[PDB]
Amino acid sequence: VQLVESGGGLVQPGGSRKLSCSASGFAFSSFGMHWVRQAPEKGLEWVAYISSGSGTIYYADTVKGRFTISRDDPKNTLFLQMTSLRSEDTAMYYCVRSIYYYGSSPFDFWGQGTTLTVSASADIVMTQATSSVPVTPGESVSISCRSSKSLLHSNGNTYLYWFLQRPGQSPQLLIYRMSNLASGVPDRFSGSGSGTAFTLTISRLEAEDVGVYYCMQHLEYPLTFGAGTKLEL
Amino acid sequence: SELDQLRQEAEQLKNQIRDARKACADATLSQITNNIDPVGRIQMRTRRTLRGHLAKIYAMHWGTDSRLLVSASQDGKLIIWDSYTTNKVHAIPLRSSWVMTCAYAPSGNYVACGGLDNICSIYNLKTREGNVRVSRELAGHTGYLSCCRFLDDNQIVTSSGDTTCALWDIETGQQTTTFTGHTGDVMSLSLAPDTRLFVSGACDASAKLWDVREGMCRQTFTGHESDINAICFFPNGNAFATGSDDATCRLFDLRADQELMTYSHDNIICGITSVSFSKSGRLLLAGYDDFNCNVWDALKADRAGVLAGHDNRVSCLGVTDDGMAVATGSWDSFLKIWN
Amino acid sequence: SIAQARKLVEQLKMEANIDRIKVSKAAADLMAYCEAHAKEDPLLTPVPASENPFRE
Amino acid sequence: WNEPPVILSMVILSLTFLLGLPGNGLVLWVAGLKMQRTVNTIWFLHLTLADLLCCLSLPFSLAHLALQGQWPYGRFLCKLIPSIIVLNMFASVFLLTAISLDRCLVVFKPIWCQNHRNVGMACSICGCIWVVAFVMCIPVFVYREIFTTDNHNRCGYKFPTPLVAITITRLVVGFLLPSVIMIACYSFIVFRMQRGRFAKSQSKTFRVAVVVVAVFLVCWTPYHIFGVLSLLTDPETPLGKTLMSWDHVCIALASANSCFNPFLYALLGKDFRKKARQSIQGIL
Amino acid sequence: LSAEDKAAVERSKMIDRNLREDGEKAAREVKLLLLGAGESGKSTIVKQMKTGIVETHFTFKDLHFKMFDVGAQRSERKKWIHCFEGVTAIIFCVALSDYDLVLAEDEEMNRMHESMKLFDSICNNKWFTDTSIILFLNKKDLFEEKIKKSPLTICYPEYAGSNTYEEAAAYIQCQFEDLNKRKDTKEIYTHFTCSTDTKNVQFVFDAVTDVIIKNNLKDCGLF
Repeated sequence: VQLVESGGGLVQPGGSRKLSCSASGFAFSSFGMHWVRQAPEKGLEWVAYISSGSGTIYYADTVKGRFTISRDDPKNTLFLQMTSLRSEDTAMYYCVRSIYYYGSSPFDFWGQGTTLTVSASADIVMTQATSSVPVTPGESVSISCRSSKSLLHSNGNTYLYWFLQRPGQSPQLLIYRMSNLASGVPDRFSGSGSGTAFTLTISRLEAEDVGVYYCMQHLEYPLTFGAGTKLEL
Repeated sequence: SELDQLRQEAEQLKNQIRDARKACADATLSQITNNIDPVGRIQMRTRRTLRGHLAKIYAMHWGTDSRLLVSASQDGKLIIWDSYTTNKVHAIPLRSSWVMTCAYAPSGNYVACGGLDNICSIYNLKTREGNVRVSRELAGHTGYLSCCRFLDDNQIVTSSGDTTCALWDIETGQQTTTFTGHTGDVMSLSLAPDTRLFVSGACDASAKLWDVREGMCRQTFTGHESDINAICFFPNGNAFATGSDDATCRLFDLRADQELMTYSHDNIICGITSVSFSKSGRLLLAGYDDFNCNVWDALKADRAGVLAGHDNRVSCLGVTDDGMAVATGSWDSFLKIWN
Repeated sequence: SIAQARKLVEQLKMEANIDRIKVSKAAADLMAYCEAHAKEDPLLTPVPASENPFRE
Repeated sequence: WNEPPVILSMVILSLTFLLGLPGNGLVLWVAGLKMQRTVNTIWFLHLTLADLLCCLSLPFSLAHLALQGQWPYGRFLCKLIPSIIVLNMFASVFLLTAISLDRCLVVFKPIWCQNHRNVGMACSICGCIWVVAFVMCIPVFVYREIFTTDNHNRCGYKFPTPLVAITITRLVVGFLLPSVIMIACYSFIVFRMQRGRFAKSQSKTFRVAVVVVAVFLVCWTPYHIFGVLSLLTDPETPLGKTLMSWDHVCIALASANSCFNPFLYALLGKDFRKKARQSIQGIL
Repeated sequence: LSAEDKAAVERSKMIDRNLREDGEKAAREVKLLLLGAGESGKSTIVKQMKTGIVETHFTFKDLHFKMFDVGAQRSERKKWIHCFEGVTAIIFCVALSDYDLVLAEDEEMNRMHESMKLFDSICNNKWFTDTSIILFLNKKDLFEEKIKKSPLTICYPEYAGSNTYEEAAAYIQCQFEDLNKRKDTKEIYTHFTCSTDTKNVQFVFDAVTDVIIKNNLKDCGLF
């Protein structure tokens, strides 16, 4: 499982760029693709989404109508055609796969990403209490957040996903729905929630935990990421 | 020495066993359960209607979560259904379209199947690639596979068309223990609640109890007069029912070593295809060859109800682990849920 | 000759040495088990739509 | 009035709403819910729908034929009701013709039907037939106008003349081509089933073919015969009086044809009767 | 009342479409069942047409064929014969030379008698009521050579005729066809297997076409 993104570099205002990503190691047709943007001084941000059948393509308000996403089933390559690129869009883009079914783990694998530098409402609001806290090896820490709307759906499922972005690496899914841990994640991670307030407990902290923890909601298609909590050793 | 003495000793042992079973028969179950109130009429309706398969369904099994259920049909594809939403989770295209048996591991990771092909195909549902692939092909049987059930997360036991049973290890893929007590084609197989014992029925009109660790036959029952089509273990683990073509179900107990009572009716002349017990065991649902499924009281032995939702032979029947609902499959290419 | 003959006699003589429990005790135990879980059988009694997940 | 034409018309009408409505309803419900969606099943569904619509329009059609002198129901209704009637009639005729052509092609190209004949092709053909039927009805809606005498209004074709043109067009495309197509299809089927190295008696095929053809002809001949004679016979000669008095029998028998169709195509199958009886027993 | 289950419903619809497409493609190929006593005959037939269930695919005149051979099963057919209820036709193979040769454990029983009993049991089965049968009489030259010395009355004492090929062939054909009871529903397609190729395949194609025509005509009610 690997995602090699290409098409970055510099670009002048109002230009156009076509980002390409070749999927390998898995069925690209069955998995849906997500574009997560992250600026040099900002957290993650959802860009667009495309389903397996190339249907129900939805875009964010900040890029609503200006960008378009396409995919090639027999070629197994994702394309993102951007037009009239603005200076505010200067940021790095991440490619993420997703498969939706009972017991699935969406946003499990995160690509490498390519840096794209531009030459010179009513959505869910996620707010974190603290942005940076000191941590020491062997101790226990907890990360808390809040949401402007209850994510607990009538079906009992809570659409809350946590991610960890280590320095120099892409984000990784730690816990999805606060009940099931992602594959390969140590069992020392635990999450909880009360419908509106959520918490992420990390027991037996280790040097491998140094990074920025991000939160994401999936109840509504206009995803919104939190401010991000950085743990400094 | 000679076959005459061996046959004489066998006949003497059979006579002794029959005399012991007769002496052990102190009282019956019907006369004692007469003081219990009747369950009355039970009205079950089709809550969900699954119309995915395009061929005759032959087997199904519920998962540990009591929400996912696997189904096998002659079309050569396995479908994982979501009982609450009727959604298709995965579609496993089988290399052999003659599948007639399927199993769902308790952990929800692996699923097995088989049929006319002596090779049992194992499939993993939680692969990192997201596509279901053949985990391991268990070959070595001579006859067709009739029933299979996951003994554990890494061990599986299945019955073949021949008069033998084998226990396979997913790690190595070899027969850890081979049972050779049956004298006819094995058709049914069911595991006990403790996972240490399992019962199996064959066309020799008898049901025998086997031990996993000991690897030997613990008990043998000969209450039926025809072939046994299905078998289910009582929730308490001390009894089990069996379905046969003579249209006369018979309940047996592992401690009494005989048949407790029978379930039959005059108008019921068709054979049984599947049998299952409720969470409490008070209701014994059995699917017949007819287009209807009847419900029997485990203690009173009365027809508490009938299900006329299908229009073809009922092939399989399975009650959820939580007893919240029961699914019934038939050759009509439909799988409905009742409760 | 003795492969399928002596083995059958051995199996039948070793299977008969098992212990036998009274049928009345087994019937009483089965009745007690069925009565204990009478309240935990959604199929035995009518479960309301509030708890039934299949209820529309 | 107690005239023989009126008595026969009322008897034929009562036979339509007594035989067709229950039978057509049952056939539609069965083929729609209690049976799979096979090619023949889709054909039977479309035919039953067309026949039910024709039977439901029969009373309105006869009431319009009777009230051709005043018709105080306005302009759009005189253009709509006959338009819908003719549309349903042409749809039923085209569905019968397509069923005949399919039954013929089954025996004419067996290998082709096993590779390309599916439910999608049948649905596409039915859609094309219903579309062509709509285009065949526009002449009825566009030319149908209203005129008025010195004291009352009258709806008709006051306006070759559109009346004769549309009459000949309907005649041709409703009797000459469908009838000859069905005749050729059944004749070829019988000729190929009676001959060959594996020939057999199969008298049932011949009987079904001849009875269906006879019913269709006896039903659809009088209407067209009175139509062609109406343009050649003036309303002054005594023959014109008989034509005007027996015209309603034409539509009566045309609707009786739609009421009898469910009994000649759907119920003949050995599999449909089983499901029908099962559903009846279930309801009862 | 849906937040994330939209993708689940989309996946379900895609899987349903894929299954429907596979079914339309599956039912597009003809399926046949191969049966008959003796392994040499079935082996020769499979070779001319080109363990458990043995699957074989071969296309002839733009028509697909799925041959099913269950000779390697060797188990009670009463519990799995019903799986072939939806087959188009059953090909029964029997070697004419078996009229004289017998099996190992015969006990005064001719192999031809066992073949006839098997044919009668498979023909009068309740699961093959509407399924046709294609009887192929293998070992034509061998039988023609044996009848020169070994008479046919050895297996059929009631047979009274000349020890020739045409008469004996017609008598065997009649005896094999007399076992059929559903003279109206069944239709036995008999043929003498030839040594040269491109001959049996043509007869199989013709029989399959005739059976398909008859089935489609019966489904509509005209037959």
